[PDB]
Amino acid sequence: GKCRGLRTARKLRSHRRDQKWHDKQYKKAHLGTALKANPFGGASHAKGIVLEKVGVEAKQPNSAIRKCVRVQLIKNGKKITAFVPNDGCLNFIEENDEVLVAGFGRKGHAVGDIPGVRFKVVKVANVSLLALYKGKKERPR
Amino acid sequence: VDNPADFYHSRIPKKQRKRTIVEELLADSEFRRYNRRKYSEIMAEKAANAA
Amino acid sequence: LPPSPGDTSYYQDQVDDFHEARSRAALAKGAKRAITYQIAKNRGLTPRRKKIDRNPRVKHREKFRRAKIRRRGQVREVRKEEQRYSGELSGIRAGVKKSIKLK
Amino acid sequence: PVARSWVCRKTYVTPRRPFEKSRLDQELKLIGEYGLRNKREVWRVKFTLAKIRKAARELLTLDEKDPRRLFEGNALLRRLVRIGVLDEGKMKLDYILGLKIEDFLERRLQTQVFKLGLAKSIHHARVLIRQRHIRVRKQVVNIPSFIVRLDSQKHIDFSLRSPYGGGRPGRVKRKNAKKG
Amino acid sequence: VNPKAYPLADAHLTKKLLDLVQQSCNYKQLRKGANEATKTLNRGISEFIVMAADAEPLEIILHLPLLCEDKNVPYVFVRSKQALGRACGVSRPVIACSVTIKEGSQLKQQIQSIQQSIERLLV
Amino acid sequence: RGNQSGKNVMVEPHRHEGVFICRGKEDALVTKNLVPGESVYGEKRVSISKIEYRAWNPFRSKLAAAILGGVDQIHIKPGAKVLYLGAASGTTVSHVSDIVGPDGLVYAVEFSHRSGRDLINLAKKRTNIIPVIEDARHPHKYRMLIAMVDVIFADVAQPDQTRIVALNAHTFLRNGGHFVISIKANCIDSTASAEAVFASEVKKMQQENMKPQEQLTLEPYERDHAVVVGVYRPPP
Amino acid sequence: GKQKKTRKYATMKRMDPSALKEREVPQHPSCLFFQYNTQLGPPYHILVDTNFINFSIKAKLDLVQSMMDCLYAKCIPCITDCVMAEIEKLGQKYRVALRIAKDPRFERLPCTHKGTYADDCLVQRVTQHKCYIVATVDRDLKRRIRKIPGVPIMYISNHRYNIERMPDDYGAPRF
Amino acid sequence: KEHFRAKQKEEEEKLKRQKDLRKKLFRIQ
Amino acid sequence: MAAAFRKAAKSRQREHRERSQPGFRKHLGLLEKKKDYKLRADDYRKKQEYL
Ligand SMILES: [Mg+2]
Ligand SMILES: [Mg+2]
Ligand SMILES: [Zn+2]
Repeated sequence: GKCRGLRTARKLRSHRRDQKWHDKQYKKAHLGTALKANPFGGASHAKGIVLEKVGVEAKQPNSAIRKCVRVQLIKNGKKITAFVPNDGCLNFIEENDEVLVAGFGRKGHAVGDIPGVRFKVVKVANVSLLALYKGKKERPR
Repeated sequence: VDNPADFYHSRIPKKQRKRTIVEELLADSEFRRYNRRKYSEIMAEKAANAA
Repeated sequence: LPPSPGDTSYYQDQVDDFHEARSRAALAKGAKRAITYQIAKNRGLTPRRKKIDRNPRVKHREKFRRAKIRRRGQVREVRKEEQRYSGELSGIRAGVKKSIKLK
Repeated sequence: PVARSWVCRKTYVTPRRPFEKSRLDQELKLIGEYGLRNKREVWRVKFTLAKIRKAARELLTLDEKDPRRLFEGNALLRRLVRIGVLDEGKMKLDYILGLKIEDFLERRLQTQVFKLGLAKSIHHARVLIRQRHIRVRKQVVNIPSFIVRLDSQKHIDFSLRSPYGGGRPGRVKRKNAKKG
Repeated sequence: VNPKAYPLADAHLTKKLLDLVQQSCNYKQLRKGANEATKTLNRGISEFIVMAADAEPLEIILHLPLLCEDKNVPYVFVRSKQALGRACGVSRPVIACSVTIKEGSQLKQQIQSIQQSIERLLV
Repeated sequence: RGNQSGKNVMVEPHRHEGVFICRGKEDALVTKNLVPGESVYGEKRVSISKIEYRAWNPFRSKLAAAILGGVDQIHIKPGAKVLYLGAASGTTVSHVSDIVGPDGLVYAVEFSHRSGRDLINLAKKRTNIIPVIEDARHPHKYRMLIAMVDVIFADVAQPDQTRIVALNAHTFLRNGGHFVISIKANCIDSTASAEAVFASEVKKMQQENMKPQEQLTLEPYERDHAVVVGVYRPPP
Repeated sequence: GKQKKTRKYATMKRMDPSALKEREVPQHPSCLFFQYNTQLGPPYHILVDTNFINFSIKAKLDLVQSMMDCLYAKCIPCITDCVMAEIEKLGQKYRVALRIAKDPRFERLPCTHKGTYADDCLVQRVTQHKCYIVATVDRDLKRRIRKIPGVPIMYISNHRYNIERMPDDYGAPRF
Repeated sequence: KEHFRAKQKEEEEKLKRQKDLRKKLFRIQ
Repeated sequence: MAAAFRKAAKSRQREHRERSQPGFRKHLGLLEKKKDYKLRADDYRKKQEYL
C-alpha cells in the first residue's frame, strides 16, 4: 500500500506527476505531437484542384459511383477522393477548378455510400454548392 | 310508458305510433329519403361496374 | 404410438405429404427599368410550405386541437346531465369488461 | 474604460434529453392550454421555478432557528405571496416545494384577461393585449408575459382610448361609416 | 330559530359567504331564486346552496335540503333575505341562491375553502 | 331525441343476474319493477305482455355507472341479503330492491332525518327493504336489527370510509361475502392527487383483513371517482 | 464464497352465434395524457428495489436526502413485503441495509402474493395504479418497466441519483 | 397494412449504418 | 445535406401524363398500358396454373 502518513505531501505529489505522464492523452496534448495529424494539416477545410471525375467516366449508372471525384490538395499535394453531394452538382464543377473540401464520414457511412471515402466537396470558386443548385448565386469565372 | 312530466319533452302522438319497429321505419320520412338515395347510388355503381 | 385415425398422416408417408401439400396449395389458390420582385428577393428553389407554417403560434394551436381529437379514441370525456337522461345513444355492450384486476 | 454595463444572463436552458415522449406531451398540453408561442416560453418559466425550488430545498437543509433560514425564507415566502402563487395561509417552505409550473402560468396577463371575461379566448386575449386595448390601473400594458401581482388583479380593464373602452371608433368603423 | 333551519352560519362565516356571493355574480357564476337553484341541482352544476332563514313561510325552501342530500351538495342558512338580496346584486329579497361549477374558474380556491367550512358545521 | 313514450322496444337479459338491457334506437339499462305502475324518481318504464321494467340512470346512481363502465362482478343477485350504507332518499336502493327480488332483503342505513322520511315511504311499498335511521359509524347501535349479510354496499362519502366499512364488515358480513365501495377522491383528501388516493384506500383495506379484487373509474359520468370490489375472508 | 456460488446457481436456474361474446379489455388510465402522467404529483411515492438500497450504501448516499436533491420535492420511499423479505434472507452481512429499511419516515405497505420474487411484485404494482416511481439499478427490470407507459425510473449514475422518464426532473444531473 | 410497414421501418433503421449491415451478414454466414 | 437537395428539386410536383388512343383507331378501344396488361396477364396465369 501507499504511505498514509501525516507528513507525506511531497511523496504524494511525485506519484501524481508520474500518473499524468502515463496518460497518452496528456502526453500528446502537452508535447504537441499530433497537431498536424489530420489530412488537412490541422485545418478544418482545404483547397484543391479538381483532377477528373472517376464516376462519370465509368458508365455505371449507380449514382453512388457517379458522384466520386479526384482532387489534389494545394497545401501538401496529396490526391484524394471526395463526394459531390448530389448528381447534377457535377455540372457546376469542371476540371482544373478550385474547390473547398471538408471532412466526411466520422459518424459513419449510410446505405448506398461507398466506404473508404472520407471527404466531400462544399464550395467551388468560394460559392456554396447548395446556393448554386438552388439558383441563388452564379459562379464567377 | 307515458310520463305526465314528459308531455312536450319526450312523447309521440298517438297517430304516429305503430305496432312494430318495421312499421316505424316505413313511416318516418327522414330515413326513407336517405335510404333510397344510398340504395340508388349502390345500384348505379353496380350497373356501372357490371357493364 | 400411431396418430388419430382421422389424421391424414395415419395413412400417408412423407412422400405422399409432399405431393399433397403442393396440390392443396395450387387448388386453394384457384423609361427606367426597375428590377422585378424575383430579382429583389432571390428566393430561388425554396421548398414550398403551407400558410400555417408562417405563424408558429397558430401552428401550435392546430396541434393542440388535433391532439384532443386523437385522445378521444383512448379515453372518454366527462360530461354533465344537461338534458334528461334518454339512453346511451350508442350500444350497450355486455361482454366487454374494463375493470383492472388487483392481485 | 467605458461607462457601460456588461451584466446579463440567460433566462432558459434547453432540455437535457431531447427525445422524450412525456416531455413533448407535457409541453404540448401547456402550450395548448395557455396559448403560448413556442417551447422557449415554457422553458423560461421552468427555469424560474427550478431556481425557486432549489432555493427552498437549500433553506430546508438548515436548522429551523438558523437566522439565515428565517430571514431568507420569510423574504422568499413574502415574494411568492405577493406575486400570487401562494396563499396567505400556506406560508411554509413545504408549500414552496409543492409549487407547479401551471401556478406561474396562471399569473400571466394573457390568461388573466381571458379568465376575467374581457376576451372570449386565450388567443383573443393575446391579440387584445398586443393591440393596446388593456390597461392595468393607469398604465397601458402590451406585454402578454406581464406577471400580475395580487393587488393589480382587480384593476385590469379596457384602456380609456380603446374603442372597447369608450374611446373613438377605429379605422374600419370610420371608413365604413364614410362609405354609407 | 326554527329547528328546521339547522346549519345556521355565524357572523364570521356569513361575511365570508356574502363576499363570495358578490364575487360569483361578477364572474357570471350565480343563479338567483328558489326555482333556478332547483334546476342547477337537477343538472349537477351546483357548488353549494345558500338560503335565507327569515322567509316568513320557511317551508317554501325546505325542498332544497332534500335535493342536496341526494347530490351531496353542502348548504347553509343565513339570517337575512335583504342582505342576501344585495350580495346577489338584486333590488329585491332573495331566499335561495346557487353557486355554479365553472371549469378553470379563479374562484376554485375560495369555493373549496367555503365548502369545507360548511361541512365542519355538520360535525 | 331519445326513447320517446310510445315506441316499440326489445328487452333482453344482461350478463349480470337481475339486470336487463332495453334494446331500441337507444340502449338503456333496466331492472324489473317490483311494484308495477310506479316510478320512484321520474324514470321511464316499459310495459311487457303484467311485467314492467324501470330505466336506470347512471348520472344519478353509482352502481349503474359501474355496470355501464364494464365492471366484472357486482355480486348483487336475486335472493341475496344486502347491507346498504348511505341510502339517502333511495334512488339506488329502489333498483337494488328490484335486483334482489321478493326473496332478497335490503338494509338501508341513512343518518339524516330529512332523507329518512323518504326512505320510510319507499319501504311502505317494497316489503324487502328494512329502513334503519342510524349513524353508520356505530354499527353496535343497530346490531339487533341486522342479521348476517352477503354483500355490503357503501356510498357514505366520508374521509373515514374504510374504517366505517371495516367495522360493519366485522359485525355483519359473512365469510366469503363481498363488498362494493364507491370512492370519491376529493372527499378523502383534496390535497392529494386522485390516483394516489385510490392506491392508499386499497392499502387500508388490506390492513383491515379485506381483499380487494378489482377497481375501475366511472369517467364518462363522474370525475375522479372509483369503485372497488373485493371479498371478505375468502374460503380456502 | 458459496454464497456467491449459490447466487449464480440460482440466477442460472432463473432463466354458436347466440352466445354472448366476452373479452377482457382493460381501460386506458385516465391519469395519462398520451405518454405524460398528470396525476403524478410533487409528493412522490417511490418503490425501492433491494439492490437500490445496497448500491446507495456503496455510493455513500442517504436515501431521502439524495432523492430530494434530484427532484426538489418531498419524496416518500416505499418498501414492500417482498423486498423486506429479500433483505432478511441476505443475513448478518447485510444488517446495515436492514436497519435503514426500517425507518419511520418510510412507507411500509403489505402485499399478498404467492412467492417472494420482488421483481414480479413491483411490476404488478406499476400496472395497477400508475402513481409510483421505480428506483432500481437492475437492468432487466428496467427493460420491463420501460414497456409500461407513464412510469419513471430512478437509478444511480456516477455518484448521484438520476431519473429517466420524468418531465419535471429539475435538479437532475446533465449527461 | 401501414402499421405493419412502420414496424419494419424501425427494424430497417435499427440497422441503417454500413458497418451494422456487414455485422449481421458475417453472423448469419 | 442530401435531404435539402432532394426537397428543393421536389418543389415542382407536375408528373408526366398518359397518352390516349389515336382518333382514327378509336373504335378499337382504349390503348392499354402496362397497368392494364398486368390485370389480364395475371388472370390468364392464374387459370393456367389451376388447370
Ligand atoms: Mg413567433
Ligand atoms: Mg430482484
Ligand atoms: Zn409482494
